[PDB]
Amino acid sequence: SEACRDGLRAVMECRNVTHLLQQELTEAQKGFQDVEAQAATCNHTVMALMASLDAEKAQGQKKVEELEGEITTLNHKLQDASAEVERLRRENQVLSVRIA
Amino acid sequence: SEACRDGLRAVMECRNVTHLLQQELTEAQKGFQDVEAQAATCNHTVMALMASLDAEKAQGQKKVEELEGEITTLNHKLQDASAEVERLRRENQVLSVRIA
Amino acid sequence: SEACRDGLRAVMECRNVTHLLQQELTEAQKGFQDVEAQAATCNHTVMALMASLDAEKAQGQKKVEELEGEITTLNHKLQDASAEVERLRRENQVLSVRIA
Amino acid sequence: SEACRDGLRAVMECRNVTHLLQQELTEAQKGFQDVEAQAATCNHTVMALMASLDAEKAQGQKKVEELEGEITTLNHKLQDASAEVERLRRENQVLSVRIA
Repeated sequence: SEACRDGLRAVMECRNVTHLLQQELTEAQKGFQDVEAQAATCNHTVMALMASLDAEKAQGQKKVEELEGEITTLNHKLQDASAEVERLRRENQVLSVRIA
Repeated sequence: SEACRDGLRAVMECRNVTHLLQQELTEAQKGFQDVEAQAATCNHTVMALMASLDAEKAQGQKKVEELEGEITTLNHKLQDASAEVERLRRENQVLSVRIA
Repeated sequence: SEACRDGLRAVMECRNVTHLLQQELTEAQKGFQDVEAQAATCNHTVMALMASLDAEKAQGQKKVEELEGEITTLNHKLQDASAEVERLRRENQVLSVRIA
Repeated sequence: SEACRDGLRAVMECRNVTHLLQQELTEAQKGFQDVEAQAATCNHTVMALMASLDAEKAQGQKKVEELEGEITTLNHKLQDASAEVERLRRENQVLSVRIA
């Protein structure tokens, strides 16, 4: 009767509606996937940063070591120079007296 | 990230959309029910009509029987009258001859 | 992460599940259709029954008419016979007296 | 009829089924949320690491500045000592000749 058309359309509509539910589910699926993509990038960026850090510290440490080597080399050469001056000053004193 | 809000909304929508499904499904259920009401009516109207038919036929048959009883009663009373005439015509003939 | 797989499945399921919704909606649709068909039958059976009724009544009415006709015909023929007897009885009486 | 019970159950089912859809949609929602949380952590860990990097580089750069400064200071003091030796050796030579 007239009831049947109504029942029918109701069904038609549940039918139309679930199509929408399916489109939307597909969007939700994309969401999870893009989320996974972004996770992976960030995740890997973190690892890249930790790596630069460890590198930077290794370089820092090494350069400081390198410069510290030079410093003690120079300190040592300074002390030798400074000794030679002390020696010469004395000798020099002695000689000037010897003249007087 | 920005993906999450998208994934979220899509879920929000599948959620909103099924509500609509559920509304529609309730309509569909009403449909089947009202369809059932009309079924019952018609169904019962049929039985009512079959009953009238059987009643009408029973009445018809009985009244015809009733009228047929009267007919054979009359047919019998007719034959009797018709015999009495026959008897009387004869007797009557005899008597008129007896006079002549 | 492990969340993503879970999110995913859930979507997979909503996806699987709506398929079932759709099968079921198709069953529903068949329901209303098989039902419209049943309405039509019942509907038409009703009309057929109303027609038999009207026929039956017409026949009943006509046959009763036909028979009441016969009854008054017979009643009329009875009265005639019944008069003829009355006539003959009288004539007969007269004649028998005439002899005595 | 028998069709109505079938139409009915199919509706019943779509009804039962969507409930499941709704539960699963909630799981999907939880997924995106457990995920958004993770995004934010990672996201913020990234920033923390970029900061340590910029700090480590600043420190590195400063410490190296601090040190190479010392080296050229020493190099300068060395040259001065080394000049004083040169001066004294000469003066000293002159004096020893002056005696002879």
